[PDB]
Amino acid sequence: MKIEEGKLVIWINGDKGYNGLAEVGKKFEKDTGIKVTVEHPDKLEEKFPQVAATGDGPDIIFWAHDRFGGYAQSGLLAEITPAAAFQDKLYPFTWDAVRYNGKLIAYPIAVEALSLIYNKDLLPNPPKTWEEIPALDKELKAKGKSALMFNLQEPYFTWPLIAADGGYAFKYAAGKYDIKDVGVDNAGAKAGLTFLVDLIKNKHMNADTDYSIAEAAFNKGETAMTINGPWAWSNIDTSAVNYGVTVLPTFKGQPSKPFVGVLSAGINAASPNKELAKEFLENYLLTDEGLEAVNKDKPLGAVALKSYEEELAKDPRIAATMENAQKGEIMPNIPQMSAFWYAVRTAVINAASGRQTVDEALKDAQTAARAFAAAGSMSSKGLSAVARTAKFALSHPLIAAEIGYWIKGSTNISTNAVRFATRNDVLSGGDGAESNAFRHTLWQSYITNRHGIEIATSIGNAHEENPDVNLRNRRFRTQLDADQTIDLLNNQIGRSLGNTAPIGMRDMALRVLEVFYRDGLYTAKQSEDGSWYIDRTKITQEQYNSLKKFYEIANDFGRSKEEQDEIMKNAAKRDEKLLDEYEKHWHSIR
Repeated sequence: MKIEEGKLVIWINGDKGYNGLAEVGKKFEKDTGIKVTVEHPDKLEEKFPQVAATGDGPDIIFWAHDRFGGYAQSGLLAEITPAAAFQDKLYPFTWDAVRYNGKLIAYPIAVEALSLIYNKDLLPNPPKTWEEIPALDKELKAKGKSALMFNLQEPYFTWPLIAADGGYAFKYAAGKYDIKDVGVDNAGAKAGLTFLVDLIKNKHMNADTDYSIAEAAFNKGETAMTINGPWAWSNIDTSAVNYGVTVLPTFKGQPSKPFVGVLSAGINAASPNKELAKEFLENYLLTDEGLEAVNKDKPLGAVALKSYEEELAKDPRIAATMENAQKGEIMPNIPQMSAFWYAVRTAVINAASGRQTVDEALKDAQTAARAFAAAGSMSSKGLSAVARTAKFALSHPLIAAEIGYWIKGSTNISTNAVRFATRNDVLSGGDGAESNAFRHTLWQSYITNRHGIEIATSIGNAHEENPDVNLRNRRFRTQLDADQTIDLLNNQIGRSLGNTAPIGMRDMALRVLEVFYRDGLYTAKQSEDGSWYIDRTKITQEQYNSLKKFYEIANDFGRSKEEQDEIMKNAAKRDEKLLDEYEKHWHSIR
């Protein structure tokens, strides 16, 4: 029998006290006669999905709730229908962690959350608000002791501050998660990350702090506060640093919202012992006696059962973990969280380091997070042009600042190329024309010349919706289809021209003009029947001499001396008019 009827097989991980479970299973055999065998295979997170689909799994699983959402999406978990009396015996917020499609899919067993850990360096009135942390810093800075230190590289530790004023991963309602509503780049999230970066700017915290660096500083007494979970209590314990666990600080009067991970017990949909499994979990495991047996083998932290939680809350550390969990955000059980972790991790690092602004980092994060949420893949294939451009900014923040977008009067690479191509309207205007060809070729040429071929092909292909279009075809039904291949081909000739020793925009603009005159650049043309064909088009010698003369009198911005001197003197007027106004306050010679 793929799953033997008349006995229960339980799969739990090896770090959660698998021997206490079997003792509860012993009492089950004593009173019922149904054998309970507890096994702890490795790769249990990945073993069950394969065996369940073919129907060869275990009867019961113990694992975190975040993975169970994908299981039910594969139809591998049976619906849990508890009675009202038993359902009220467990904390209501724990049931919301095991709900998919509005239907209960598992039993909550335990709860885990991030919490604040302090030292006698500040034991008294530990900070209750995030806003007073910078003030206490100096106080200890004097004693030459840091104030707060927690890991900043991983978003799991930085999310509680970001989410407080309004921030989430995916919206939750009626037991369902909406993959199209993400909480990055909202007003509260921007405020939360801005406070984090402002602490770094004011040198209350260093952005390169690791998990190990934060752990070492607190264990050695060098920092008064750290943010971490119950897994690190053992290493701190050993260290005589006198540590207590309390509430996470409040931001803007609203509590921090750490991600909450609830240990859950599910039932295989292929198990013929569903009713026997429910009796074991409801009447034996999720009791004060049964949970104590598991608690003794491994501490199990805070517990969903209110009766045992109130007993376990006598330890202030466990009570604080439950309190932060109740104030926190249940980590979504949908598999689309893979998008959230990738986008948020890079955005937070870029903003904290200063390589990217908070608003731009979160905007690119939300753009990328929603994109990967669809297509269910961390792969970029088939994504939109906007998504890949945002992904490019997260991966290469500083370079994306230099490769800007068209802004009137800006001196970035993207706008300077437009100034070269649109000089005196010499080049033909419009999509699929001479001006567009010169822009793309010069734009790719300079990026290649200063950053490399692979950085240029990434940004060039990102701006195109389908960068893998067969370039052999030259006939297109729509001009938009034609212009896509025109840009792809003209990007290639630009990268070849740019793989040289570094030069300026002006001298690189001369190269594109030379090739445009003698070799030509791709341009769209409409034949009869409405179809569009593309071929390399040479430029008239006038156009060539007109632009070359102006290019030879210009800087690397695309402007002549007169055009630059107008702006420089205009800015001098603005700069010096303010100076004269300031000279009113302190009476000067002028």
